[PDB]
Amino acid sequence: MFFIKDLSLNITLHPSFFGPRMKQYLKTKLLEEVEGSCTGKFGYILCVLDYDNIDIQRGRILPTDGSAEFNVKYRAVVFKPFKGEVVDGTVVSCSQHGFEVQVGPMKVFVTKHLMPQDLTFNAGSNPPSYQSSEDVITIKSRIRVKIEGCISQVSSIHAIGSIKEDYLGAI
Amino acid sequence: DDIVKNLLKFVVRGFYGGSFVLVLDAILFHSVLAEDDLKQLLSINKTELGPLIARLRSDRLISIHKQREYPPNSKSVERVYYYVKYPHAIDAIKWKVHQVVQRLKDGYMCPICLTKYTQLEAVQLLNFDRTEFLCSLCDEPLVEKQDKLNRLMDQIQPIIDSLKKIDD
Amino acid sequence: FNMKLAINAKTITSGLKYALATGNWGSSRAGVSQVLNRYTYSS
Amino acid sequence: PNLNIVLTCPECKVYPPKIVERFSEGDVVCALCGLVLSDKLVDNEVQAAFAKITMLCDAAELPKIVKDCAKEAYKLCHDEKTLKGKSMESIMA
Ligand SMILES: [Zn+2]
Repeated sequence: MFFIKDLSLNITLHPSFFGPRMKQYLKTKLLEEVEGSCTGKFGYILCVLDYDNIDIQRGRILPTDGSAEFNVKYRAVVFKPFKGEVVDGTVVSCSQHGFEVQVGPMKVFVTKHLMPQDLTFNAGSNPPSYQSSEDVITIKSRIRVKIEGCISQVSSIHAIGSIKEDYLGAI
Repeated sequence: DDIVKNLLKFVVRGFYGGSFVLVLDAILFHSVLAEDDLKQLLSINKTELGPLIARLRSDRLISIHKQREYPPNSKSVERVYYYVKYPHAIDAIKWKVHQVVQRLKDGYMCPICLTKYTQLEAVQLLNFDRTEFLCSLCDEPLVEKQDKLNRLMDQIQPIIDSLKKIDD
Repeated sequence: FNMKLAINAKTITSGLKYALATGNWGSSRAGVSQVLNRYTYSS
Repeated sequence: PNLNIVLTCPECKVYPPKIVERFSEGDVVCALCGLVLSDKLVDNEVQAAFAKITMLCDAAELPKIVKDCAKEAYKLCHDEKTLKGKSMESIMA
């Protein structure tokens, strides 16, 4: 699910950055860290909306290291994957345990045990493909995947789904 | 009380050996006994009757009332009353059979590391360079009955049917 | 019966040796024994 | 399973570790680039047998070294098959 949320973040300026232009530096560090990074709580952070209106609040100096800390409240778009969710993806890597589905920034894996009986692995194809009674699953092939489960780690996310059920499989 | 006796015999066949079954049948033959009556009735000793009594006490199979015969000849009389309680036995058997079925109803491990991993750990352990699940610290390969439990469950199914017949 | 086995010398010997080493008479007493001060002949 | 820690200089990397350890500074340093590797370096039958054995060697006034060699010896024999007896007097002697 692609959502938008108001997010808070704390930032640390090395003292040498305290020149009047510093606010720009703030927006710089904000974009650099936040965009493209992942956070277990809010999912993959995608892009920061409302670049110009970013609230600086009031910068506090902490004890030793003399480095200025801030709290930035900003609005941004992030992707949070969910359990029991149906998504579409394109295969990238193929394993005997299953093929790894690429959904957005996230790589979803499907277990062979989560796959129908008719669907079979083929190592005699280049690259290795899954040839069912009808559909043939290959890298560039598109497959509709319902996500069975998700593992959320601070700074990363990984997960599983199954095309076993109805209205699923190759797109 | 024929159905209850049949359920008790089935429990004796399932739980323990034949000597305990015979002791239960002997208690079934005679209405009430006090603490010495099995010893007169049986060729086993009292100390060994005691290990068997402790085994019965471990379960809910039967019940004990502890009574004194009051008349003041010497120390009076320690009479124990062993009477089977059907509700406790029914509850314990149901809990055991259901728990057994749950156990029958109930993966990654590295050979050198002897660690253990799960499906969520599978998403973490996947590497793009090779195709495999790699261990965390040692980066070792990862490796990893029900039908037989189902056949033994066929024995459990006759007992469940007998319990249903006893209920109705 | 053999006299050497009946009498155990280290009882007494190691007992005294121990006591004077630790200086504890028992504690029921302590510090009775002290290493001599050779700082100066007066001391 | 692994768990063995080795100290290696990421800047040198040339050899395995060749280092010196400084106890006073309580730190350990590669002898080459002079980099500090680590910091804050911190500073029933048997008992009965050895009891009576102890008594015997004691009455014999044998120095503790002898006593302890015999103790060690006896532990090795202990309960083994081939001994198959001797009532505990023969073994102690
Ligand atoms: Zn070095």
